[PDB]
Amino acid sequence: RTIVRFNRPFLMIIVDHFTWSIFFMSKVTNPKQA
Amino acid sequence: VDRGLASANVDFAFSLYKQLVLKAPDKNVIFSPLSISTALAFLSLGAHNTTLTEILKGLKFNLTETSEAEIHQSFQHLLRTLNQSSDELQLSMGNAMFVKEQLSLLDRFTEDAKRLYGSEAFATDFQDSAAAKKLINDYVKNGTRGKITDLIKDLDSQTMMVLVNYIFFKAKFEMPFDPQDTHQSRFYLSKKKYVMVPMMSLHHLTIPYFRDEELSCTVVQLNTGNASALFILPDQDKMEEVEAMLSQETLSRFFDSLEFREIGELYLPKFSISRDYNLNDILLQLGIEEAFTSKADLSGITGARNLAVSQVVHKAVLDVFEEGTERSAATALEVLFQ
Ligand SMILES: [Cl-]
Repeated sequence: RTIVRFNRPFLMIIVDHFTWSIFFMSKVTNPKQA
Repeated sequence: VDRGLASANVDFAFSLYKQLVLKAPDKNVIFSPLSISTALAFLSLGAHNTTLTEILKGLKFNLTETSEAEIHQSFQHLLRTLNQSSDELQLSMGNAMFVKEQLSLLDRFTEDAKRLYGSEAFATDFQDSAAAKKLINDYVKNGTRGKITDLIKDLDSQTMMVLVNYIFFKAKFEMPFDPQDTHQSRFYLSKKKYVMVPMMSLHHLTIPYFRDEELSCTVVQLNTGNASALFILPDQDKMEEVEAMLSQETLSRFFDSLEFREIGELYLPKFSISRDYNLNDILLQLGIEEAFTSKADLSGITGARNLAVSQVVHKAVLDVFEEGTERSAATALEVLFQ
């Protein structure tokens, strides 16, 4: 019954479990862009 | 030590993120906080006095909670964990120094650089600028398996050293999308501005999930690893509001509130984005300033205060497709004579 639709700006974050080092982070405002 | 490193790590990453956004608030952002901090921590092996303390404080470390040796040991351990191969992931991370051939380096520095950061020293003729750029760009291209190609665009012929980090992270989805179910669909840049993008889709999947009503956003995980991807989906025109709440407190609340949940349908675009940056303005704003001036003290590199930072550049690429994701980044710290 639940829908998750990534049709609008969203973030992604890659976090190390032990150190909380952020390996990568992204904001997608336009997937057809820069 | 660990909770002290974690607080520094998140604070540095989100501080950097907001500065990148501030320069162009509607642009895509892709970067690697670890690639940048690793290059600066590597540099700090050769720094002293105010130059050293500014670097370490700019990375948000507190030198009474975590000692220098404890910081470098954390980088060393992490670097080792980011070189892994399995049927679900390929991870690589490397560091190098490209050094003017005749330039004398202290044995302590080259010993520390290899042991703690895995870095070799490559004799380089920077006066042949085109050849030196190719040498460095090929090293990054090799390490990122073709994904980061032109990290160095311009390079001063009087360069003395370039410190380089790259990171490569390819991960298969535990539940892959079927390309037969990818269809063109709207992506709303805003409530009234939208384009068509290829939209992948999956039905009836059980994933970690948290609906955050107070922040008007949904958080999920796709993918079992030691560093799984968190996806944060603000409601329409709530991205600015979500960004304003990013913090260690908010991130741990997200992770603590995730629960497995049956999702009827999941839609995720198929796309690639890339960004490149010059980080001088941002690093000066974080307080790393003496390293850029003639007061720089990098005498732990050579035995003399004869080097200063000139340019810091960063490039990163994100690819999302039916089978999984690919992420790559690189950082170069360029150093002139003084
Ligand atoms: Cl990311």
